[PDB]
Amino acid sequence: NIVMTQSPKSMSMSVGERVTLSCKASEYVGTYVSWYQQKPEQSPKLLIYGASNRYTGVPDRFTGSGSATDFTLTIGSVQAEDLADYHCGQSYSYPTFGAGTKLELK
Amino acid sequence: NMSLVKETVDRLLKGYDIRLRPDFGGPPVAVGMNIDIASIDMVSEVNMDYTLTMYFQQAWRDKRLSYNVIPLNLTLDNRVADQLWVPDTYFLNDKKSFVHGVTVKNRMIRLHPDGTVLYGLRITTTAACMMDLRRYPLDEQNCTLEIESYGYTTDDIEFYWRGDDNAVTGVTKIELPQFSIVDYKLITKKVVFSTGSYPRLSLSFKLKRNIGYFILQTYMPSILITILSWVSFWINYDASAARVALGITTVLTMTTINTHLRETLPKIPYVKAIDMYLMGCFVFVFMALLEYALVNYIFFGRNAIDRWSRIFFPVVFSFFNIVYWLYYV
Amino acid sequence: SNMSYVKETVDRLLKGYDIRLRPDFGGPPVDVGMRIDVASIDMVSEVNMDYTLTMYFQQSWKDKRLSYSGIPLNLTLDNRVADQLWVPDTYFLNDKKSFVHGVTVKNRMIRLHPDGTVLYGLRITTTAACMMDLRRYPLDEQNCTLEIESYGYTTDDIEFYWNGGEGAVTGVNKIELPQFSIVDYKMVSKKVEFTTGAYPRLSLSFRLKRNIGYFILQTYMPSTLITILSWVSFWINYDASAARVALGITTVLTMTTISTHLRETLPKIPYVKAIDIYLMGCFVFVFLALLEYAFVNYIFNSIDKWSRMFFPITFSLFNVVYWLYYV
Amino acid sequence: GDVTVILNNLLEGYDNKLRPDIGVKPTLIHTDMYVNSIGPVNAINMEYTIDIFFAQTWYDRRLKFNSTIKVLRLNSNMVGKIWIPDTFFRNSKKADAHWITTPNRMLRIWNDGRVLYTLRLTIDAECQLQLHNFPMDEHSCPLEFSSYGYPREEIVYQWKRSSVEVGDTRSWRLYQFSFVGLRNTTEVVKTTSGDYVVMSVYFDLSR
Amino acid sequence: VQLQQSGAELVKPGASVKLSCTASGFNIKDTYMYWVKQRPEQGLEWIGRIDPANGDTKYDPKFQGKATITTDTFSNTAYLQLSSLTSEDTAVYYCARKGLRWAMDYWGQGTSVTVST
Amino acid sequence: DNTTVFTRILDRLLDGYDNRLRPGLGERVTEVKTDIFVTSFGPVSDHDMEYTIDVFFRQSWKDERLKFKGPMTVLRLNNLMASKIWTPDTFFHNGKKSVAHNMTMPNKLLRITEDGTLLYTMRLTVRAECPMHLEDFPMDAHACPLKFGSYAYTRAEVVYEWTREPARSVVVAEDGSRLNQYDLLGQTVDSGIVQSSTGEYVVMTTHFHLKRKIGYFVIQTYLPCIMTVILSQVSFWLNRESVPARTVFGVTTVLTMTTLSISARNSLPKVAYATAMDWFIAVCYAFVFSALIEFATVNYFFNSVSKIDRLSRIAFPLLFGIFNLVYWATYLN
Amino acid sequence: NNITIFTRILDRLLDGYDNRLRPGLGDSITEVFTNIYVTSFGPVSDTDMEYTIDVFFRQKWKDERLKFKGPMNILRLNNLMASKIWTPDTFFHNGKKSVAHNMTMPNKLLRIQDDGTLLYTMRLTVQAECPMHLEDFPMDAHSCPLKFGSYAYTTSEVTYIWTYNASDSVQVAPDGSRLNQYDLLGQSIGKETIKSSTGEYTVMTAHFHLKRKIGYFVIQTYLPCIMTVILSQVSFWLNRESVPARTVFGVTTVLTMTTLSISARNSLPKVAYATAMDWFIAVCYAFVFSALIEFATVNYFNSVSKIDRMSRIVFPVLFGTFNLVYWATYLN
Ligand SMILES: CCCCCCCC/C=C\CCCCCCCC(=O)O[C@@H](COC(=O)CCCCCCCCCCCCCCC)COP(=O)([O-])OCC[N+](C)(C)C
Ligand SMILES: CCCCCCCC(=O)OC[C@H](COP(=O)(O)O[C@@H]1[C@H](O)[C@H](O)[C@@H](OP(=O)(O)O)[C@H](OP(=O)(O)O)[C@H]1O)OC(=O)CCCCCCC
Ligand SMILES: CCCCCCCC(=O)OC[C@H](COP(=O)(O)O[C@@H]1[C@H](O)[C@H](O)[C@@H](OP(=O)(O)O)[C@H](OP(=O)(O)O)[C@H]1O)OC(=O)CCCCCCC
Ligand SMILES: *[C@@H]1O[C@H](CO)[C@@H](O[C@@H]2O[C@H](CO)[C@@H](O[C@@H]3O[C@H](CO)[C@@H](O)[C@H](O)[C@@H]3O)[C@H](O)[C@H]2NC(C)=O)[C@H](O)[C@H]1NC(C)=O
Ligand SMILES: *[C@@H]1O[C@H](CO)[C@@H](O[C@@H]2O[C@H](CO)[C@@H](O[C@@H]3O[C@H](CO)[C@@H](O)[C@H](O)[C@@H]3O)[C@H](O)[C@H]2NC(C)=O)[C@H](O)[C@H]1NC(C)=O
Ligand SMILES: *[C@@H]1O[C@H](CO)[C@@H](O[C@@H]2O[C@H](CO)[C@@H](O[C@@H]3O[C@H](CO)[C@@H](O)[C@H](O)[C@@H]3O)[C@H](O)[C@H]2NC(C)=O)[C@H](O)[C@H]1NC(C)=O
Ligand SMILES: *[C@@H]1O[C@H](CO)[C@@H](O[C@@H]2O[C@H](CO)[C@@H](O)[C@H](O)[C@H]2NC(C)=O)[C@H](O)[C@H]1NC(C)=O
Repeated sequence: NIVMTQSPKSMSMSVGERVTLSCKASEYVGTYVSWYQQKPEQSPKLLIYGASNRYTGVPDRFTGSGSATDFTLTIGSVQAEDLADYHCGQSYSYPTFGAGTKLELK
Repeated sequence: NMSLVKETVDRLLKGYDIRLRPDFGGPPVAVGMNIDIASIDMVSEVNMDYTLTMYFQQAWRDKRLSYNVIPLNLTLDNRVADQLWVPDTYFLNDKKSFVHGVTVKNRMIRLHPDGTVLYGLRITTTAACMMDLRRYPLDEQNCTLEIESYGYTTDDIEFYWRGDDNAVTGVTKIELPQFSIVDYKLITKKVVFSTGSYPRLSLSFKLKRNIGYFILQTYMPSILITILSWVSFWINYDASAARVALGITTVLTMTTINTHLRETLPKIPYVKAIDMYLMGCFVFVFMALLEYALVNYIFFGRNAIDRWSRIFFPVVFSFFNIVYWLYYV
Repeated sequence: SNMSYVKETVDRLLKGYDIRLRPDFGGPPVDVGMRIDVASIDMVSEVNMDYTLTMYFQQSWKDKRLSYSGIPLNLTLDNRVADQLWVPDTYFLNDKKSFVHGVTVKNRMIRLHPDGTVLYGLRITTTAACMMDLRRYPLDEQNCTLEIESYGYTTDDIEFYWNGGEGAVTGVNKIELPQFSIVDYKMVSKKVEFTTGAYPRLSLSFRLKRNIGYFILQTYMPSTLITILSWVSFWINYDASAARVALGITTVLTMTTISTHLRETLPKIPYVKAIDIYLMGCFVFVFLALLEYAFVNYIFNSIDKWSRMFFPITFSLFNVVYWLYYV
Repeated sequence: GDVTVILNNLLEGYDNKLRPDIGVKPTLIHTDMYVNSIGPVNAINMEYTIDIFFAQTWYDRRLKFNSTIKVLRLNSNMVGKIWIPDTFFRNSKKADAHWITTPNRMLRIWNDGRVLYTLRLTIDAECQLQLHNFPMDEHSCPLEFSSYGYPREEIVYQWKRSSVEVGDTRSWRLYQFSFVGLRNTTEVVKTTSGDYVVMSVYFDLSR
Repeated sequence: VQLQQSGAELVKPGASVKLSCTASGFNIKDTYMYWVKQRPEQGLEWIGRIDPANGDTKYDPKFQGKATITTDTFSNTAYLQLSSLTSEDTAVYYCARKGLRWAMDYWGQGTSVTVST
Repeated sequence: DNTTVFTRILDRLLDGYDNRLRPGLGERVTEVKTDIFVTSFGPVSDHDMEYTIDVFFRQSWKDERLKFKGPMTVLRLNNLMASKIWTPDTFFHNGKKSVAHNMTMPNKLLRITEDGTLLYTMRLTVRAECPMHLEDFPMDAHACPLKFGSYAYTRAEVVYEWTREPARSVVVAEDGSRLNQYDLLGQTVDSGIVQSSTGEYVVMTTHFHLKRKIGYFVIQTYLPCIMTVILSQVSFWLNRESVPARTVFGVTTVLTMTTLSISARNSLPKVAYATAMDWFIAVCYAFVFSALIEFATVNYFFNSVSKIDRLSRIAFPLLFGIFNLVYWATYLN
Repeated sequence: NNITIFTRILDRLLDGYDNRLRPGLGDSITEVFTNIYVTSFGPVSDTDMEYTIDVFFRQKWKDERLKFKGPMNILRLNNLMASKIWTPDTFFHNGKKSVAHNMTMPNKLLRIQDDGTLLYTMRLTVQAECPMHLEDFPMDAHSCPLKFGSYAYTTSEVTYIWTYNASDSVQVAPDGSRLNQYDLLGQSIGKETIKSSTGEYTVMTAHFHLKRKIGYFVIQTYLPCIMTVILSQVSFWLNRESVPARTVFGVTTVLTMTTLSISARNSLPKVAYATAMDWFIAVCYAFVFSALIEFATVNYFNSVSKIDRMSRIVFPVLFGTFNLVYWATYLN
């Protein structure tokens, strides 16, 4: 089995600065690491399929970094429409997920 | 007569669909294999393969090629096999194989009147055969050959040996210079891959290597450079240059035996049975050189060891050969 | 446009061209002018007795069917039309295995002149068999031939001639040989007669003088110096028994060792070569040098001192009867 | 359906035996190369192994279509139906295009008629290795490719801004040698069958 | 394109429940079907997967013997089957499909189960 | 009259079919699902930096022009049908000389599921290239790659994917383990985008983690070099007056050491850097050379025993043990 | 009108020709007349027990369908007609890897005559199996055969008959000899009927008598063997005070005898019996090992040794009588 650790549990920053998400795997997952957001009381959507490959429709401020073990999700400017917690999944094996990472705005 | 044969073959080949197997929507077709071992060329331990020359012969029954006018077995040309359905038999452990062409491509088609197609080929293969050599060269290899259908599953084709144990002939006349065929077996089995289940016939030989050829170049020098190491016990202790040059040469010679004999073998990690003999005889040669160093460390520093220790060398070395030639043989 | 006139011209020529029949089948034989632009003569081995040659084989014959009048150009078609047109059965008799290249397409050329001259050019890398009587090795001089002839047509149906008299063969000067030095080439016509008839053969020969220089720094100089190394034994005092005989027994074993170095650099030839005459002639001097010390010990100063100067005079005679004989 | 009748209109009336502009002007061919890896340079045979992506670019007015489709990116099945220049490597000992699983050839035709043909080749080319100053050698290995049957008046060759782009240079098989420099030339050789245009690629190697 | 699931239900502990995921705009035979457990204020939890071409099924080791999936190509719907459900499994179930790089691009609206009195 | 029904179906598919065009040429991107069944991982030639692998290269895509209605669903067709239809031009990026086996028929099959799903497997032996870094010879480990992708179709036309999960999309058979020197540990796959002058292509890469087994080189290079040191260090136990005897030890050990120095690098490539085995040889060369200059020291200097021989009898066996304890500790971990 | 008369004839001939059917299939026997012109006899690979031969394989049969009337009695057609007409499926029974040369054009021949006689001459390079019996090495005389017959057609369909008078059918070229180890003595041909699994097949054969030349082996093996025995015999003529020196005689001459025993059985098959050279090696070891054994007896026992004085006479004549026996028993 594969476990994904998302750090930190939560954070709180204002509108329009740099945020760096983290997701580290137990063993080698190559590129198949997915990023999902969860707006409260709606359905999850997909941000980045694979590592560092943007999905169609989401803005260009979302970007990712890929490696053998550690994967970072970066937004250049935090906006007012990003009130969701972000989940880091994997797909090199049978899929598993991290605990998610909430955020809040002032 | 010839025009009747001409109107028969053309009738058979008009409307013939090569892309459809016989009884495509019915029972699997029964294909019988007849292998005539012409020769086995090079059982090579370096590349872990053997070269096999055979007369492969398939035999199925096609109801479309059913002529019941001429009571003669209609042996056609070898250029008709690209217009008829043939099974897609491949060899799994095949490395490099070819069908001989001189003066034409060597293949056979013989249409029996009921519909039996005698499709036969002269195929020379190089079947990869991993050869475990833990007991080299007093070993017993087991080289196989897997006849297996590729594209047709169990519910589309089936394989069997035609003639039971008489399906493979001519293996008894095969005499390799180095090996000797002890037994051969014919196994019918079904293997399952992720795309389905496929029939498989395996022809497998048992090859027992020759001890005598090996002994002529690797054992008679091995039992005998140790004898030159035993000459040093008869030489007096004060003759230092005589015993040292005798003791160094028997050390360095057996080192050269191990080096030039092991590139013609693959770089296997375990100890083959001839390497246990060459390292065991190296210890006896090394202990003879250390026997003089014990003798010299006493006279100059601090004749009984030269008699007693000499007695022991043959006394044990012959016991070492008793252990060796009754365990590995 | 003009392209459709060129297209309808070639389609007129190929309409009814019978490849099975030679041009002017019922009349005089067709004459094929063949030239050879040699690009590189590759390695010439002796353990397999062959030489590898790549060249630009070119042929020329007049065909009266392929005669166009509308276009004044020397039309050059693609190499796929040569399979549609007639080609003579030119082959090489001494060929062991040859192949034409295939990158990026099949390396061949066919050109149609307005009168009907078919310029058929091929890039062939042959490996022709070259028998070598190396009785004079390594100071020998071979003659590697290349015999070019037809197969299915006799002298009544085909005639082979060189297009340029002593000039058709080119690039012969532009050839690299890591061992030989090419000195002469010779174009030769002939008419051989087998059982099936009489066939025309063009023979191309290459004389290859072998360079002494590789062998003179690898065999002769070690063999001469080991004779000098065995002659230090003559100047040792007779009391040093083990010191002197070790100088003699190491030289005669290494002279035996230098045998199979050359046994390796040579095939299983049954006669004695010139180098083997020299190598056995140096072995007997070393062997009698160790026998000289054995004669000294069997007597027990003047015996050794005679052979300290008699031996250079004898060995210099061996250089006279060998190194001046073959040169 | 639209692409099928476009290709069925281009190939009808096409003569692969004739180069474009058979009597008008020489066909300008722009070549382009991408060296994947240079193999071991064998000194005993004076050869070096090279693996390239040999690409050619020319103009054929018969392969001209007016449609909304800009590029027709086709497979290797359309190579044998159109005219292909007879580029051969005149200093190559032995070489073969790769075939697995489907022969490694590319054919892209733009509306204008530009034909981009790219194939993967493994070429054993003859390189003269000076044995002097061994083993501190330095060589200039060439690679001369030219047309075979078409002379200077019928085919004129050319390169591109990036004539020869090398790869990573670390996954190469140059063990004792290190790649130093490249220079791309062009020349007109004169043989007995006319004048041909030779393009040479020189590789500078150090031991 | 559009993934549809049935509405929420109220069940007793120890009973059995049926939950469906209807797919529209695309057939099921060419893409996998993924089901995932979403607890409240917690992360996701994949429970099983379906290869509808051959009916292949592989579950999470935690949920072995807990859930079962049948799939009907004609009805274009995949079915849950929770046999032994307890009071602890009070969460929302989400539907998914295999994306371009084995991601889950398209998701259902989610059905919340409620095991209470 | 009972098999002409299936004759009508096969001619119905190929009627109007154009095999020069990929399916969905103007609509979508052709996903090629691929999985590799390795029947026998062949030998690794560490002189050519290459390896041989026998695979069952499966591919799968969807063509909407091959839909049919008939009695049976799966059409397990013959081999010659596959050349009449569109197939992707998958090639290996680091292949050197790969062979499709043709005995007796070509070793390809083609299954056409009735919805339009195709399965196209082939048996290939592939002589791919494995770049090696032999700085820890022979205790090294390698990641031999195998990269494949389309040739003429960019990432906007043909994309690749694995059929099953990427953990279990490359399966190695248990019986096929033709490595005799290396030891296969596991397989890891990945996928990315490469950049070229023509465009962007989708590449599929499967690495092969190999680890060399030391046991051949123990009884070939390591043990004879160790026993040469013991053969060279027995010279300290002789007397000072055995000048021809001890110089046999001092010459024949260092003459046989440089033969193993030459003969241990013959199978190796001509790499510029020094391998980890060569460091063991050079120290073993230094131990047998310092023994020779030890005898040359005592020969320069009623003859009592020497303090040099009484110290080198203890020091030289001890100092070789310190080196051997630290060499096997730092290169086996 | 000019050349099209021959076009009309050839188009008439293949109009209804079925190349899949042998001539006289259900009627009679297809007689095949066969010649072999050996242009060059290639080298014999003694390691692999095989040899190479270059032939001009001529086959002649009669086809009733290929009858024509025209202005030419014979027709020297090219090689493209060969695939369109029936040719017998002649293969070589003992071949290993053999090709037909196709540079620049196929090396084939067709001469269709007016009565229906055909001719089919091909240039081949046949690597054939030679069953070998090297027990008498190296005075071996192997009769390497070359057996060819039909593949699919039995004796009730296709029979073979030599064209010329027996041996006359096999015609060796005068200068065609690449035998660097052998020399061609003669060729003996015959005609058997081998009953295979699918019926009886008429098998043509041609045996090539070959004799080996020991001259090469002598220089490499036999002459260095005798000289190092004589080199060990030098030790008997020295004083016994020189123990160390006489040690170098017994050790190094045995060591190169070991080296010669390794080197002589190289590029030879690994047969499990012992060759006559291997018997000569073992006797030559017995004379060089007994010198080292006798030196241990002298050093165990100054004065000139009477054992060493008897060794200067007994040892040279014991090897001398063995060389008279071994070169008269085998060397016949
Ligand atoms: C040519 C003639 C030679 C004659 C020699 C005669 C004498 C000796 C004769 C016989 C005795 C020895 C026989 C050895 C047989 C092979 C053993 C072997 O390979 O073991 C292991 C090597 O694993 C290692 O880790 C290697 C360790 C080497 C240590 C060497 C000794 C150093 C210390 C002492 C030296 C200094 C002492 C003095 C200091 C002053 C097996 O591991 P593997 O197989 O590589 O890998 C496992 C594979 N598997 C996972 C599939 C399981
Ligand atoms: C690899 C070693 C390299 C060493 C290089 C350096 C070698 C170096 O410096 O040698 C000089 C000396 C030689 O001593 P060694 O015992 O070999 O020689 C004795 C010494 O010369 C005495 O002085 C002599 O007695 P005397 O007074 O004449 O009556 C005696 O004669 P005898 O009693 O036989 O009649 C000689 O045998 O050694 C040291 O001092 C120890 C150095 C230890 C150095 C470390 C040694 C491990
Ligand atoms: C293959 C070897 C087989 C060996 C078999 C066993 C051979 C064997 O045992 O020989 C013993 C003897 C040795 O004779 P050799 O001359 O070598 O030894 C002398 C002998 O020991 C005298 O007795 C000594 O005199 P003494 O008593 O001190 O006064 C004399 O001393 P000195 O005078 O120097 O002071 C010694 O030199 O030889 C024979 O009798 C003839 C051998 C003929 C051998 C013919 C060939 C086989
Ligand atoms: C691999 O195996 C396949 C199948 O065994 C070989 O394909 C066969 O190739 C021959 C020669 O191209 C085909 O025959 C052709 O027939 C036409 C007439 O229909 C004729 O005009 C051609 O000249 C040629 O004779 C044959 O149909 C084809 N298929 C079969 C079923 O035999 C292929 O050549 C083999 N290749 C290798 C590299 O082994
Ligand atoms: C050489 O090795 C092969 C494979 O390792 C050996 O084949 C194995 O032989 C045994 C006994 O003949 C087979 O067992 C039998 O299998 C049949 C299958 O239907 C079964 O009906 C019998 O009851 C029995 O279990 C075994 O299957 C077979 N291996 C394989 C691959 O199936 C072979 O015997 C060895 N020796 C020789 C001389 O070839
Ligand atoms: C290399 O070997 C070939 C073949 O032995 C040599 O060719 C031979 O050359 C001589 C002339 O030096 C030819 O003799 C001449 O024949 C013509 C008729 O063809 C005649 O008119 C002349 O008066 C003269 O007799 C000889 O036939 C020819 N042999 C063959 C079989 O071609 C060649 O000279 C040798 N080396 C050189 C210098 O290239
Ligand atoms: C075609 O060949 C087969 C196989 O030889 C013939 O069937 C056998 O014929 C022999 C006599 O030639 C009989 O002894 C066997 O009993 C037959 N086997 C059977 C029928 O099972 C067959 O008769 C041949 N057809 C002909 C000659 O027209």
